[PDB]
Amino acid sequence: LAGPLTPPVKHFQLKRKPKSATLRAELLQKSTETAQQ
Amino acid sequence: NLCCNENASELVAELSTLYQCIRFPVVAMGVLKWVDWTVSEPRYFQLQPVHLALLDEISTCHQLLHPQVLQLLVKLFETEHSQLDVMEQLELKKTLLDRMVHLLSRGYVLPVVSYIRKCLEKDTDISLIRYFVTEVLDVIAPPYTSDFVQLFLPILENDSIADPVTEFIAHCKS
Repeated sequence: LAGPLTPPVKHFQLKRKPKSATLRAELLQKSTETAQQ
Repeated sequence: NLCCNENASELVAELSTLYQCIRFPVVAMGVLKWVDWTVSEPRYFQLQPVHLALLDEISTCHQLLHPQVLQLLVKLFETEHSQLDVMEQLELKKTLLDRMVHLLSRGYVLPVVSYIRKCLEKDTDISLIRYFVTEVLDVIAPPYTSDFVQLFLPILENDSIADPVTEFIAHCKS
């Protein structure tokens, strides 16, 4: 109904990963710790 | 259930199910309003801030929530507390600058640099803009489109260091 989604244009290829995703992995460590609980 | 319980550490306990469940858009908005009202309390940064991490899942995984997240952090980038000194205010501001640079990396680049230009011209000290440029030129890969240069470089005229600034200016003027 609301029409299709257009993905954003990528102006440049990322040579690395953002530090946000690094923090996501850092907190995924404690996520795995809670999985161990 | 998590949100009305007035959660911090328990958030990190069940962050797995959360980042599993933020993929639902409406749930992402619900968490966004919850963390907005918790973090918008005066002096919520002196006691746990894990909450600012969750926007990373939201904005990265939902494109149309880029305008909300920046339009949240515009308030949080203006945080000022007499208890948490200007040093801690600047730490929180620089953390939010890292978040805003990540959100720029997702393509929300015009209003980010426009607001950065505006608050430099106003509030935001030169140290915060220099740290912004430091993190940006540490993360962003060339080529740099002129739509981004037109606001990023004429505000970078104030400084010349973070050398990556010289490389950026030379590449983007040549």
